[PDB]
Amino acid sequence: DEKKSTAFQKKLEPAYQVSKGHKIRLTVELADHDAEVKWLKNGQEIQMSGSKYIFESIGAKRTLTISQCSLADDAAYQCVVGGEKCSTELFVKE
Amino acid sequence: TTALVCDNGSGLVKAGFAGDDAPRAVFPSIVGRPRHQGVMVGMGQKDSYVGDEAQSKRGILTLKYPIEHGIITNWDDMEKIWHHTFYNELRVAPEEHPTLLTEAPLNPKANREKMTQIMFETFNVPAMYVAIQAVLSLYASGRTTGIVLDSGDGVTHNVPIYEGYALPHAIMRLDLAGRDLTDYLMKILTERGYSFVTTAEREIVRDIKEKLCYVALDFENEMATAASSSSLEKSYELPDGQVITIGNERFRCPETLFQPSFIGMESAGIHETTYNSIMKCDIDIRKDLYANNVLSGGTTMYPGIADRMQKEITALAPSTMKIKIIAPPERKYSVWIGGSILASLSTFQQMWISKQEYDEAGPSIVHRKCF
Amino acid sequence: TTALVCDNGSGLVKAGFAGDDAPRAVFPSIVGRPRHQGVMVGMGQKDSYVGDEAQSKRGILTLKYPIEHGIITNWDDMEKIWHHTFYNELRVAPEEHPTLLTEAPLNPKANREKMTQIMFETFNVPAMYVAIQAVLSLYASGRTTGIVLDSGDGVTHNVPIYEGYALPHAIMRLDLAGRDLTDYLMKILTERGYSFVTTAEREIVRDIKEKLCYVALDFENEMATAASSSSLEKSYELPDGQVITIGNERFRCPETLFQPSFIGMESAGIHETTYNSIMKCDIDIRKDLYANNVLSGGTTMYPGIADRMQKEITALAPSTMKIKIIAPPERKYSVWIGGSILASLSTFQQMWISKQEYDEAGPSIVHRKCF
Amino acid sequence: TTALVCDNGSGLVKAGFAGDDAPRAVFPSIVGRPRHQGVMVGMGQKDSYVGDEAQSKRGILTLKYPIEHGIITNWDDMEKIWHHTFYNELRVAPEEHPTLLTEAPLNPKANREKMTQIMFETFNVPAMYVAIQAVLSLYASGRTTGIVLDSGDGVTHNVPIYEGYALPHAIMRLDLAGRDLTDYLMKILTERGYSFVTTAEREIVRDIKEKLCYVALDFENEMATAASSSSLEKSYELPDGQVITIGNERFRCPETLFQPSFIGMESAGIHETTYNSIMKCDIDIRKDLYANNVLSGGTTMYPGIADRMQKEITALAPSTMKIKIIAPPERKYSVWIGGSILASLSTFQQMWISKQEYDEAGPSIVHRKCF
Repeated sequence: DEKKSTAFQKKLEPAYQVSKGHKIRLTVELADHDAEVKWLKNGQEIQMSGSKYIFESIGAKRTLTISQCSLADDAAYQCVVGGEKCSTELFVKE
Repeated sequence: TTALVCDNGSGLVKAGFAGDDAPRAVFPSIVGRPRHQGVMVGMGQKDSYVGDEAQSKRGILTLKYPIEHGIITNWDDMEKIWHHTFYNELRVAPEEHPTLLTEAPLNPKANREKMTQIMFETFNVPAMYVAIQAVLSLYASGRTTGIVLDSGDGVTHNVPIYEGYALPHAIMRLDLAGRDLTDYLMKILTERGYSFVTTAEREIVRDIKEKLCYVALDFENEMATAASSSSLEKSYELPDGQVITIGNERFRCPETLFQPSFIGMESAGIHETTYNSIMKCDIDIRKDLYANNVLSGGTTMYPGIADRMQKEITALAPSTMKIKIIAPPERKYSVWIGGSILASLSTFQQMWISKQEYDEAGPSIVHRKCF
Repeated sequence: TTALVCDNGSGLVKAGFAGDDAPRAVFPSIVGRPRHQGVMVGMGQKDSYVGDEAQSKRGILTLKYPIEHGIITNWDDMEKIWHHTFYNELRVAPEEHPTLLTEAPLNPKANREKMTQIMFETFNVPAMYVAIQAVLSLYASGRTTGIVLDSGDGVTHNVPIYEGYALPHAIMRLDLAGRDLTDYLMKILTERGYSFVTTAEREIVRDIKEKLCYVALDFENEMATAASSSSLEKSYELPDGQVITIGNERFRCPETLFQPSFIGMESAGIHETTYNSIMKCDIDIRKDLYANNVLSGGTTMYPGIADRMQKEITALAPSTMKIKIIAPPERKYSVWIGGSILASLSTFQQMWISKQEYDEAGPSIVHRKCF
Repeated sequence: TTALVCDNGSGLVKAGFAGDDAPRAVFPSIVGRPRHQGVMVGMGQKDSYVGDEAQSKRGILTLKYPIEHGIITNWDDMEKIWHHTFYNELRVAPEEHPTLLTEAPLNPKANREKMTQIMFETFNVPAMYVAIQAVLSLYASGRTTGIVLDSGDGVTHNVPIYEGYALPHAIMRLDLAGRDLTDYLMKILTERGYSFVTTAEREIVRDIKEKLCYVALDFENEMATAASSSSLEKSYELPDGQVITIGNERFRCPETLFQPSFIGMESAGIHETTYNSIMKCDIDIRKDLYANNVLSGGTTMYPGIADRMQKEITALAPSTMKIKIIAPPERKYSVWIGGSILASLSTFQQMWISKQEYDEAGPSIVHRKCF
């Protein structure tokens, strides 16, 4: 039994869903209280786009909050730690 | 629900919902009583013009600012500013909306507490918060560290933060800011021949300040240039005509930020209170502060203050240390935008001063565990 | 299985598996609580920064050493040091691993017993051992005989061993060591003009101590040189700038090892407590001890302490007797490396204090036949 | 002849002849350049107002202290302070007068040597001396033993002396003193609403500090009293009017002596650096030091610091040991008065650094056999 989330204590899900003009949050947790994820999206490093992408890291645990999501934001977030990436597909749902 | 990130500001109140790029309501914080009689009967004019409606009727009003230097000096006006902000500019009743206020560092305790009384008693906000106007301009700038220079229209404060821990002692507050610079440009346009004593043209000369003025890279070289050459004599059109040609009074207004001895302010400029604010910190975190010096505030939007600031703060720092200034082109609204980051955090939900938490402990709840 | 040769140390905890050259985890034994508030919300900073993570955030922390002079004075910190050692630096659960601790001579009995309680109860090590920090630096040095001078960062003890039999009576323990030298260099850099009172720059001046300082071969000749010449004025760059030029305060910090009257310590230097430790032994084994004087410990890595030590211990010994000092260039880690020899011996397998042997006899099992 | 017992001090230079009760010339050590122009012609105002003459013209001057924290940072000002001291306040030429200077412990060597250069070269004193500012406050207090707490305006140092032998290692020097307390009361009167940024009102708030402030016996009980009751709200009249009512900011300024975490100073209060200064001494002379704890210095003249000091130093000491604090009501001038004992001794006549003894050995004569 090898449960993943090694450097993660929580990885993103396989997909999220949010309404257009609605906010969501991604939840990775890391097994280290200083390990970061890369937040990539469909293979692009999620950078904190104002408030449309918000790394709230509670100790170890990194949480990507996407404000007023739009069908633009409907896509895959790969929280890519080196060696561990969860390609959730956010489902912004208009 | 959605939280309203309000911002008292100083001469530019800005408000909008938590979850926006830019605030939805940006207007000057003026309250104008009409001085003249009104011979037309049945006109039905109000006893109090507030906000941007009083920016179009300036030649008849006695415009007043309810926030002189950070402090609110007249609460019956500031209640009208907030009432106009919620009901007319944003058109949302604050009964079902939390409200993030932003108040500068080192204000009076009675200002912050009285602000909380006006928010809970009159407007009946369910849960408001009061956050420090320099930290939000560190949220928006995307830096976890670094001294931030929030040169507001009202007051200019140089708060340092290292690794998310603000340093309380090293915070330097300077009264000199955009309002006092506008008063000094009223003082030096009289030196050319154009008189401005009425406060209604306080908005005229400030507009001159928005367009023409710039922080010069050197001062004695530019005073050696503008006294002989005529390449700096730039004109401006007033709202009636009589275009005015400002020469050496152009870079001489914003230099008072760096020479407070022009207006009799004792202190050093904000190129040295930044350095005294870094030297007040410990001698190991200074390296990140010299690299991560943030500029914010409307007064910092002069063309070339990021190079003159870097030149002077490089001339004061040890020369082996890297100097970088993070000034994104939204310097003015960076106090608001981080507020739109602040109230949108899920971890910030515990930070709200609830009304049940208010009525148990009165107005002094603000300086307890909830801030 | 593999045994972990831990080492409490004093300001430099080192740990690694039995069977390595050098320890895999070398970091200072600090625990820092953050003194300042933190205005950034949602940062999620911990209540306790430990180890080398607290060496990068020094300008915000109140760094504390849980081991003052050999003794552990705060066990709730030392548990965090060990927990950070096993789980983060080595990433091995100690349930399936024996653990070799190293504790200095002449410590309190309650220190050693309490250490055994923390190892068996909290971490649940299956079989730990506590070995004397000077004998392992005799394993690593490849000598069966000879007085060993383990001048640790915390405490300096001059244990003699002849033919593998340590002499209990002749063991001399001196509180003066690297920590107290660092406090004295804080005391004499104030004599030049550079103030160090905050413990966060305790790590700055120690780094000065690592680079600049050296044990001079004579003292009054070098004080006659550095007061007139300027060949010893060597500079150093602090992490912000303001490079400092240490002249005669360079060889004056490590001379306190040889002149304890500088800091009011009554005792003689470690060039004479070595001689009093040899004269305390019998008068026939001294010949091998004068030849086989070992130096170990981080504090002994000054440039030229092996020649000044030999000069003084030759000036005190009978001059017909050969003086040699065995100091391999791994003086600092020699306490660990012999530990990597110690737990790797097959004959040492009987020496482990098993948990079945622990629970039958409580924490006082350490001073019985198993040590 | 008569010797002048000068005293650099920190914000209160005091000077007088050896053989007096109290010093004949007590005035603040300020040097003020006039900032403004002067439109009246022929007024003949000087380029440098020094001393008490610059205390009456404060609203036009940029007052500067040439002694920041013990050290002299600007010698061209301190020469003017001494020149004004000898020629105007005492009206004696120092050619035919020895001069006793008093310099704090743990100052830079260059400060003491440069002071000797300014005394012999410029003023041409025939024989000057530099004595330690805490020992003279042990002469005046009439104690042969005991730790003395000279909390000056500039710096606060806790020197122990037993049977006339000072302990060099146990001397604790703390930068926190009356100047930094005055800066903190400038920091917390802004918390009420009264702004003080100009250094000319540095003398106003210090006068508030002289009158209103007191060291409270408990802190959380008095913060529980002044937040609810109004018995501590005491008013003060500024030199123009607008009387100010200080409540809980009264006992909160001098508490920073006992809580240095208010202003970000790392160290413990002077109720614990006294205890760490006694515990640094040997464990048999402590009994006389706990009984003979002396307080001196202007900063120690708060109403009730002798009881709060005794309460805290009794709470830290072993409770079987008698605690007594010798604080005569001339705490401020006790550094001078023992100086008037010092230069009046006939055995002190050999101690003077003569000019013949100076010119043979240069400025480094001070750290030789003559001190």
